Amino acid sequence: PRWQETAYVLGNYKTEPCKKPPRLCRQGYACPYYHNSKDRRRSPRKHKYRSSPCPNVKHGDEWGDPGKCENGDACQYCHTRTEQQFHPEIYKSTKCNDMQQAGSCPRGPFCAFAHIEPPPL
RNA sequence: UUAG
Ligand SMILES: [Zn+2]
Ligand SMILES: [Zn+2]
Ligand SMILES: [Zn+2]
Repeated sequence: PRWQETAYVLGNYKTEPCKKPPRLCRQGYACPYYHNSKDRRRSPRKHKYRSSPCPNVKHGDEWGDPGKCENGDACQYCHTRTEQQFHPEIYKSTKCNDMQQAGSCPRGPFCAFAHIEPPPL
């Protein structure tokens, strides 16, 4: 429901699974629900984990299967890129480059980077 | 250790 506000994105983005499994979903940032394990995000309200990647999952530059961390959902490290990008300490912390260049961002309300200060009224 |  409240996807248009950043506070809700923070609390809920890819916390839950997409109703529709067909390929109609662009299967990425455009859908606020998760489609696989590598897309999944533990809600930071239920699970307290650090911004840093779990090295049992992230080997170098590749995010791998989050299973194969023997810690499971109790791991105090991020298990997916989504978990990191939308971490309370990471989210909107850095200027969105696409917005700074073009004046528009394709990821829109699901960009994990900062856009421009909105006016209040 | 943010660039999907
Ligand atoms: Zn979906
Ligand atoms: Zn782990
Ligand atoms: Zn953006």
